[PDB]
Amino acid sequence: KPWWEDEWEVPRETLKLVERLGAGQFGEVWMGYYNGHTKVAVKSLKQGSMSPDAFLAEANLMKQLQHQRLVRLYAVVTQEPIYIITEYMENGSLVDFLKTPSGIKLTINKLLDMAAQIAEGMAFIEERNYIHRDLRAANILVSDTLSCKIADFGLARLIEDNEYTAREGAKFPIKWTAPEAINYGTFTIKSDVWSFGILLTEIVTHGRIPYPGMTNPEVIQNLERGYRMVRPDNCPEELYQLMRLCWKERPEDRPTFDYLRSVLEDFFTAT
Ligand SMILES: CC(C)(C)n1[nH+]c(-c2ccc(Cl)cc2)c2c(N)ncnc21
Repeated sequence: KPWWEDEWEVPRETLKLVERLGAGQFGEVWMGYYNGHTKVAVKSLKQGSMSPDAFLAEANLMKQLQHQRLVRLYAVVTQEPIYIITEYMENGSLVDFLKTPSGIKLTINKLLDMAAQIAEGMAFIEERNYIHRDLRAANILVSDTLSCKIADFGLARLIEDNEYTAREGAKFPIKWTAPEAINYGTFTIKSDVWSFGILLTEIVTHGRIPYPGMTNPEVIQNLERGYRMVRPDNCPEELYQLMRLCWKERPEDRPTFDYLRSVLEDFFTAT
């Protein structure tokens, strides 16, 4: 709907930007307050760095994916500089949070709980016919109560028919991306499941880079031989066998996110 009839447009005066949390080529991310009392995250577009329409597509996607386990869109300011205002996650990125003194002291029980929260969020995404395509610990946000939410929906896509095929020059992080997506540009919810397998290694190693000691060409070569990532240090064998299900050669053999959530909750309720 036009911005004047939109439930999301908001006068820029309602916002006060307080602390820059991040900055890059396409903009910045700040902690701020909406109408004085409500803490929010504000992502601002660096004018000219990219299309305003491309930037706002992320917000438009978040409008269609609302759930307690996904970072919530709050508002948008569609005049330059363009802003996307969302739910503020106090403990920031999971990949960074796991490295802090609080994250380091987490028991395997709580790491499993978090893994299950993520699978829960991905099961909602899966049910809505969407895919994420950038599922990795960097893209999981942590709340002040240590609950986890899926974030960074920029590459998310509604799957009309079974699969989304990227553009021929599109590049993806090799270590987190399913082989079919790397070799063919082909993404399905099963590609996200592969990524989730990789995300579980990030969780159990407190944020270490997947495939320790290997370059991308080595990872590709090992995968093509039928090998998968070596068991991470201190990883419980039950969890490692769950990651192996996520890495099944055929996409169709990989489990659903609902199956994963359910097994992960059992693992948690036992430890
Ligand atoms: C990068 C980091 C960890 C500083 N970060 N990034 C976002 C975020 C905000 C708006 C959009 Cl549209 C997408 C992500 C964010 C947030 N909500 N809460 C806490 N930290 C956040």
